[PDB]
Amino acid sequence: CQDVVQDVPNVDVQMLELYDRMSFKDIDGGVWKQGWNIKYDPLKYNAHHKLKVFVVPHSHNDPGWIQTFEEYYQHDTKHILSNALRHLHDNPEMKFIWAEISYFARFYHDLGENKKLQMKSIVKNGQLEFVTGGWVMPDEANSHWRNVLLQLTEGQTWLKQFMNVTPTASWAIDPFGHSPTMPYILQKSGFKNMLIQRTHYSVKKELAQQRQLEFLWRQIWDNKGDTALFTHMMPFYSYDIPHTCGPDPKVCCQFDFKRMGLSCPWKVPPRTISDQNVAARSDLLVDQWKKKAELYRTNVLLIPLGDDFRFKQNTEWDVQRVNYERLFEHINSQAHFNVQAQFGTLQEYFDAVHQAERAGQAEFPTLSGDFFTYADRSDNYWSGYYTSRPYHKRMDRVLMHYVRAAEMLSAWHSWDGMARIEERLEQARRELSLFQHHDGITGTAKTHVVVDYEQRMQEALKACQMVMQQSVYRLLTKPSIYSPDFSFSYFTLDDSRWPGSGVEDSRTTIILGEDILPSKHVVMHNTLPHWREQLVDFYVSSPFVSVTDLANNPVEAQVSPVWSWHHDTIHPQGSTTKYRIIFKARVPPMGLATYVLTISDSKPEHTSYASNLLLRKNPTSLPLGQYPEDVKFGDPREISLRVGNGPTLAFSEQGLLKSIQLTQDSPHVPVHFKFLKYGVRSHGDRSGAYLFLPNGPASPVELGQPVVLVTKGKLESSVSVGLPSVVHQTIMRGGAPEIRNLVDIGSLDNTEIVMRLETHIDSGDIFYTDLNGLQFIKRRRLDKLPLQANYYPIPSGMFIEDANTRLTLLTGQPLGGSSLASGELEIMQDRRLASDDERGLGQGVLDNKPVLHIYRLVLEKVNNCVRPSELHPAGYLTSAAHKASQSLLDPLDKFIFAENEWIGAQGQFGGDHPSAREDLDVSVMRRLTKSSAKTQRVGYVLHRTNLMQCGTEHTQKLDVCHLLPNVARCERTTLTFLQNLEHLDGMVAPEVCPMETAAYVSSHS
Ligand SMILES: [Zn+2]
Repeated sequence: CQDVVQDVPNVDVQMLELYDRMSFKDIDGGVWKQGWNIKYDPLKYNAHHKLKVFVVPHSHNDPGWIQTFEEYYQHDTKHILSNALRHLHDNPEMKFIWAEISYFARFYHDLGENKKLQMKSIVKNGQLEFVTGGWVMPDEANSHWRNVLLQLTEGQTWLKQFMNVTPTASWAIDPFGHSPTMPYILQKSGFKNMLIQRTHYSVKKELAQQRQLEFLWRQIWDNKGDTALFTHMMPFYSYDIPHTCGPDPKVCCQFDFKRMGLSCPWKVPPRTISDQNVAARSDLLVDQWKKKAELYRTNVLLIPLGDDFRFKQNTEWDVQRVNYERLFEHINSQAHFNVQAQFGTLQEYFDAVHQAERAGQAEFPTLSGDFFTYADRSDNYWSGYYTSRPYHKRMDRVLMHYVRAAEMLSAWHSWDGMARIEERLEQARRELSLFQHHDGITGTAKTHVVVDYEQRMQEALKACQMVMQQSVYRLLTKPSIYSPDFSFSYFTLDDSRWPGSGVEDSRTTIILGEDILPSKHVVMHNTLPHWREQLVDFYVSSPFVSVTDLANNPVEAQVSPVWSWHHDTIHPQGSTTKYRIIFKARVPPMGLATYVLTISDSKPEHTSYASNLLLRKNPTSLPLGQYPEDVKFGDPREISLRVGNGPTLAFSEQGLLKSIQLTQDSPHVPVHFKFLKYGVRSHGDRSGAYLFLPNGPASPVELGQPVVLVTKGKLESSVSVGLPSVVHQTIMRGGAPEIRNLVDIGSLDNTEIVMRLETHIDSGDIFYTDLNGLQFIKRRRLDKLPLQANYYPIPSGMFIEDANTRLTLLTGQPLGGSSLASGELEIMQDRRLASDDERGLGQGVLDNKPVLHIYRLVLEKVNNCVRPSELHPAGYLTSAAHKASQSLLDPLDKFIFAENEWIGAQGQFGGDHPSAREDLDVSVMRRLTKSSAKTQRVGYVLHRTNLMQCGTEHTQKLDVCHLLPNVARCERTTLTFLQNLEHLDGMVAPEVCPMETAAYVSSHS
């Protein structure tokens, strides 16, 4: 296994290094506004050195943007694919690429067997070529790598099953910036090449000047270069026809034959090609092709031909095809050009380029880094969509977990198809996969489409719940008794974090009474492959509740009131009728643990009760029903809480973190939480769904006299405050604290609420942010770039550090963030925007809703951690910060038994499961076969992260091949499970390197 910490890789282009020595001057370049006047020596070409031109027709289909998936399908896509089928069949030289398998599967299943067989033949003879073959073309900023893999697997599994094809070339023309997470996943899913488009105009220029637009893209830690994937970056402003033929859109636009209610912004129409004009038109077009070709190293040239929802009408197919045939006919027949031009596919382009490389014509440069933050022109940076519609950004992370848990829980057995497990999981994977779309998780869709994404994720959440509860009941009910009704709710799920009480008071109360119902079974699930002890909580009808395991062993517990926040100013109210019972669940690896909540007359031996202090001016008292410890009152003051041997936090009199003492004999290190506002420019460019165009630095939010609630217990204490827009909360359980913001931006038009941390950590201009929750990349704040250019995606976490200290903020949701000054972290909470940012969405963001954002805050000493070289472009979390991220993304699942009595009940599942090293995760467990298959197969994805070593154990080799019994074989596979890469003679899974991801499939007899 490579070391990923001391060996800095040697690459031709390192984006962080490149960014430092880039001027980013926005020179007007000419006809190519963001580049220069391209010159070629025309004696470059002759009969032995021809230009080979691949014109590749395409149709960019959004699975939701201005219209819903189903709207666009009925209005546009089903016509595009009907016409593709007809026209390609009738025209053997005509070609077409297709990316979005969600739309293709919708179309294909509605065809007759004849059409279906017509479709297969035009895919078989390579006329219709699938590119990437993901369910969607996903967002690359906000998406978790798990969901990128999920949507890829969903698309390519469909393609294998129904087309017997597996694409090896990716097409990513529309995501708003590009992540190295894509080549990472693609290179481990069999891919050989990938195409990208949406990169900063200064980056297109810098690279075009060195002919570094095609590059071997490796990961930022990869010394050897086994992660390398061949990447073509398109050189111009857009993927449309005016921006794909060559450097002068005025010319290129005249070769968009559909534009003869569509016209050319540059006011020169396309003209029908004739014998009259063909020589003149071919000269114009080949001169464009030869200019574009100067930018690349081979004599092979990629010319995309398409745009959004193109190739819809039968006549658009004719007019594009026939005019380009005449051109090719003239051009290929005329030696003075030294061009061979034809319709081709993306794979044909890449094959030809590698034949040129193999034949010694070009050797390609190596690149590491990312392509964030994207700017299409001047100072219009696309950092807004890192935060837009943050409710659904949070919902993505919640549904991410429920799909993993539902797939894992149900994987342990084969189900009779009567149960409809397969159908639920398929619906759930697909709704999650569709939301990965670059107008889904981005929050760049119209209000009604966002509503559709939300209703789809809501259905999906409910399908997961039904699979999870049926699974738990089977796993923990004596087989001698197990006799399931597949349509019955044996458990309801309890989730204290989605949507969050405050977003919707809809957690069930467990009603106990010594006559009516004295005890209740609950079950915790732990999807992680190691032992976990995590405080869980339930709503209960009495405060006199005791916890036991099923062996009646007592478990220590704390009871807190249920608190709610209300508004004239903003104050808490206590329930007189329900309480929180809190206790430490201990759950096996990928396992279940049963506990029992029992009522008594009075304070039970093993249940403590939290105090409640309402730091408010001018008080009026609050009853809490039978809650034994009466709420205390007082005036605003500073407070200091500790829980367990964990940190001691100090707080202002507004209930905002002021400082953290780690250990008992260590200093009170300053750490100020603070809420600010960014607004919108009155003059010039307006912020929207996509763009972050702030009117100068953010300014403080007036807090007034905020009512500060303090709850203090043995197992959990918290400091909550009612701020304008935000109920801010610091929860303590004996380690890194948890931050919760109920964000209600309400009606504050043209406002972005940010949460900043101010420290004395000597970070300088350095901060780290994660990419797709997979890897942490080094950022340098660049004063030469405006504010919005120093904003980066925060899909999982950000951190600053100096010689001695590091502070890491982990997120439960993807959000925008920066370190705009030394020792600071900031992360945007929500944004409301009256104005459109003129990228075609035709609305602002005025559909905000309450969201509960969740964080963990890890202050740490790193002076005794082996930190990577100062030249290394990557950072790595500690164990503490990694486990803190796991507690946000994949917490324990809580189940409440629905019925009075549970005959069969067992207290544990997975006690015998191996407890793998802290840096290893079973990302995916998924059964691949239905019951009516003689060999059961189960797929596992293993990710091993890399944790900073600071010297601290005792675990046990996990081998996923033996997890289920009667293993007849297992294979190392592609991450989609679709290809075998290594027959494993042992039927043992070999161990996995730091930052590596590997898939295995185990077969059972
Ligand atoms: Zn798009």
